[PDB]
Amino acid sequence: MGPVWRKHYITYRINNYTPDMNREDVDYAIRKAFQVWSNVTPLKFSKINTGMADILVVFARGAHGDDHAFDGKGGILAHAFGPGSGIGGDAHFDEDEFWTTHSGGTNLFLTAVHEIGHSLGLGHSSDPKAVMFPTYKYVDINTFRLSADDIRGIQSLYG
Ligand SMILES: CC(C)ON(CC(=O)NO)S(=O)(=O)c1ccc(-c2ccccc2)cc1
Ligand SMILES: [Ca+2]
Ligand SMILES: [Ca+2]
Ligand SMILES: [Ca+2]
Ligand SMILES: [Zn+2]
Ligand SMILES: [Zn+2]
Repeated sequence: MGPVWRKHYITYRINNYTPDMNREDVDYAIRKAFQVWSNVTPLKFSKINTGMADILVVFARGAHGDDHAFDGKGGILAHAFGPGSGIGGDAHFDEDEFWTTHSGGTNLFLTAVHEIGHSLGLGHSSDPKAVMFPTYKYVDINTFRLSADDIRGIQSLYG
């Protein structure tokens, strides 16, 4: 195994908000993305408005304080660090993308599900049906499901 959180109670905080979307829509996309993983694990996620949080959610562009600069519009969409202190767990979204609640631009909810998978310790899948397969493609949000591979992976880490 790579690194895993050593507690099942995990906190998150949204550092800043993309101007591409309404604030309320960012909050909702992120909450629902955490819920996807909560639904198949003993993990419980709790939002912090101010102070220390395990998973910091950040929107930033270009070089933004870690060794992994974003690349402007297109290409890399986002990245996340595996479980750990400090930057460990943190999920970064490239502001040079256009984040949306729908099929236009790049869907924030779906991308966050993939990134939070990384924040929890998952690597990439070779199952094209898995959210951890490293190709972004819009599927509608109401019918989105984790694949059996995603579930096998996350349950192998927690529970
Ligand atoms: C390795 C590389 C091809 O993938 N990316 C870097 C990465 O792994 N960050 O997590 S990505 O940013 O392009 C990328 C690609 C796909 C997705 C993705 C996959 C499924 C659903 C939503 C987004 C997110 C980022
Ligand atoms: Ca980019
Ligand atoms: Ca962190
Ligand atoms: Ca943007
Ligand atoms: Zn980063
Ligand atoms: Zn990835």
